[PDB]
Amino acid sequence: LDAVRKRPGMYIGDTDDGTGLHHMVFEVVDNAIDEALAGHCKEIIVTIHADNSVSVQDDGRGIPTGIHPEEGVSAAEVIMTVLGVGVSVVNALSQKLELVIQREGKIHRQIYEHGVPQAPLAVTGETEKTGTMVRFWPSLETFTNVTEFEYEILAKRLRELSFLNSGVSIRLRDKRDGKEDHFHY
Amino acid sequence: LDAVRKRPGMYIGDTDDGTGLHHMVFEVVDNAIDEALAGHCKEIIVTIHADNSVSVQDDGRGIPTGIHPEEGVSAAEVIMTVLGVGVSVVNALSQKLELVIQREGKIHRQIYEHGVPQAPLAVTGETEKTGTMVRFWPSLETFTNVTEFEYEILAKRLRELSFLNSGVSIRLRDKRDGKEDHFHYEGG
Ligand SMILES: COC(=O)/C=C/c1ccc(O)cc1
Ligand SMILES: COC(=O)/C=C/c1ccc(O)cc1
Ligand SMILES: Nc1nc2ccccc2[nH]1
Repeated sequence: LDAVRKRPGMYIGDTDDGTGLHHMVFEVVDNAIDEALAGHCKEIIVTIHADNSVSVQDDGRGIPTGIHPEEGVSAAEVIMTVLGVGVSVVNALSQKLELVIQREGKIHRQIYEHGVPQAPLAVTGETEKTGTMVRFWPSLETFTNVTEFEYEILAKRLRELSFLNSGVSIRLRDKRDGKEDHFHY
Repeated sequence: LDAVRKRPGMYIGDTDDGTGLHHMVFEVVDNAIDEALAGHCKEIIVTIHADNSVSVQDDGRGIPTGIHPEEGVSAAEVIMTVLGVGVSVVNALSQKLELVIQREGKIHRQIYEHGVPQAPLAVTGETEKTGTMVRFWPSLETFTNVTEFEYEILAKRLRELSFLNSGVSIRLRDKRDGKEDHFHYEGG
């Protein structure tokens, strides 16, 4: 991930005019949408939190949690730390990243800072649901000038996605001012 | 560098009792002494700055600055970012690291934050001297509880080291209070 950290613009887009910032959301969304396709109901929820983080929940099968045979860590971790641009890029450029995977009756959690895992992916409880949730706080060492999520920028792109991913429900919620939308084609 | 960041303890030692913190200094010093040893006048200057960074200056030949054939960046950057424990470990666990290399008539400068280079190594100017200066600000996200350098721990070690390195002048300066020491042993 150091290659992403040293030239973030080359991976995510302009880091000063809001371009890169928004592309962080879109990259997570692309992954989430593909999760939703493969598991009944087929809905994602994109939230702009008051603290300027964005979360993206899917009702998919859950990113795989088992130990990757070659890397020695969970498969989810491999995905978050090893170089569509990939979610590893978002993680690398995030001051904090929270990951919650619901899979095979189990809740798994892991926290990252600037792409470094704080601990291994751990089972924290039981659940009847499946899905993946990623909340990230964009690093303010990378993202300058435009540092706040703009609702309409996210809305425009998600609208386009709904048409292209038919049957996938896309919800957008803004906790700063209560704005919400529901794209479903 | 991510392997270090992931488990800092395994590389630098204990990040909570001051051991690791001071080990950062010693690792740099070891490299500096190796540099000073290859030159003739042989001097190193260790300074504790008032912002709790430490700088180490040597009058060696300067860390090589040419682009590394396979890595695609200057040799200095390869040394600072590709993993005693290696200076790359110090860089990784430093919130800021300033690198100044005087070599082949030219001053070279680069800044790192948490091991990440802010720009490629750049020729900023000219010089008649040679040497390598590294100044680092320990990461307070890594180093907890003991976060300030204790002059006495540095002095004791630098005094011991001076006996093992004949001809090498080691100066210790604390800009917080003005304390200075000069350890120079001529043996051999
Ligand atoms: C298993 O396939 C993958 O790489 C999935 C990645 C992924 C899924 C959801 C998300 O919010 C971010 C990343
Ligand atoms: C080939 O040299 C190396 O690997 C490292 C050299 C070096 C590191 C720190 C310092 O203050 C001076 C020199
Ligand atoms: N890799 C890395 N980059 C960082 C930037 C700020 C704080 C901690 C960090 N760790």
